[PDB]
Amino acid sequence: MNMQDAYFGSAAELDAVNEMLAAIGESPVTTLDEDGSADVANARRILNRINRQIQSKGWAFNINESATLTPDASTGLIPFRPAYLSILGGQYINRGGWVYDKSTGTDTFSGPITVTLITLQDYDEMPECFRQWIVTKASRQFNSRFFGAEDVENSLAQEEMEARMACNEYEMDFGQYNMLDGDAYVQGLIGR
Amino acid sequence: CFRQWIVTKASRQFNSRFFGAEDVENSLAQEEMEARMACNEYEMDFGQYNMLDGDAYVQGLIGR
Amino acid sequence: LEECPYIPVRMVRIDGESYGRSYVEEYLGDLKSLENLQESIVKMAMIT
Repeated sequence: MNMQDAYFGSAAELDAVNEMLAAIGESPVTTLDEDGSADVANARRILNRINRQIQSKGWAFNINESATLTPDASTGLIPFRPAYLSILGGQYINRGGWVYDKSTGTDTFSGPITVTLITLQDYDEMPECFRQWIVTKASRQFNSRFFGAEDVENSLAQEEMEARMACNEYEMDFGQYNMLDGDAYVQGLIGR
Repeated sequence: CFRQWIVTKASRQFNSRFFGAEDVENSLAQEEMEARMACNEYEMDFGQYNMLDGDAYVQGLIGR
Repeated sequence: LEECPYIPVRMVRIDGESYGRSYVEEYLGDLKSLENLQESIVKMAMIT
C-alpha cells in the first residue's frame, strides 16, 4: 500500500508480473486488470506466495520485537489474522483461530501483550534489494512450473543466488551487528 | 513456515506418484530442502534452547 | 588535637575528601575482568 499515491502500489506490482513474463520470453503486457489470460494469472499467484515466503523468514526490518496485540475489550480473544506470518517470542500457537498461550492454558487475555511479530507487508513497500529477490525467485519458480526449460533455469538460478547475496549484505548493513558492543552478553563482560 | 513445507513436500510427492516428471522433481527437491531449513530455524527461534541455563542437568551444576 | 581517642585512619588519602579510598579500588577493574573470564571457564567444564 502507498498512501502517498495509489498509483505506485499498482505500477510496481505490474512491473513484477511484467518481469516474470519476460523470464520465459514473453512480450510485456500493458494493463494487468484487462489482460486475464491463464499465464498472467499464474504469474500473480506465484508472486503472492513467494512474497510472503521470503518475508516470513525474518529480517531486521520486518521483525517488530515490541509489537502488541490488544485482546478485545469485553472478551479477551485476539483473532489470529492470516497477516501474522510468525508470532514468536512467547508460547502463542493459534489454538482455534485465536491466540493461545501454551504456557498458561488460557485463550482470554486481560490486557495487551507484547510479542515479536512479523506482519505480512505489501510487495511494493519492500527494500529494493528484497524486491529484486522476490521477483527473480518467483520468475525462476514460474519457469519450472509451467515452461520448464533447461538453459533458462540455469541462468535464473545464478540470478537468484546473486540477488540473495544483495539482500544478505543489506540485512547486515541495516542492522550493523556487533560482537563486542552490540552483543547481548559480551557487553556485560566488557564492563570494567 | 510449516505450511509451506507441507505444501512443497506434498506437491513433490504428488509429482512422483502421479505425474512423475524429471526436471520438476529435481526443482521440487531443492524447494523442499529449503522449506525444511526454514521450519528448523523457526523451531529453534520458538524454543530458544540453551545448553547452560535451559539444560536440565548442567543448570544444577552451575549452582555455586 | 594531638591526643584524641577517636582517630579516623584512612589509606590512600585524597585532598579535599573526608574519607580515604581502599587499596582494592586501584585494581577492582582487573578483579572484575578476571571474575568474568574465570566464571565462563568453569561454565564450559560443566557443559563438558
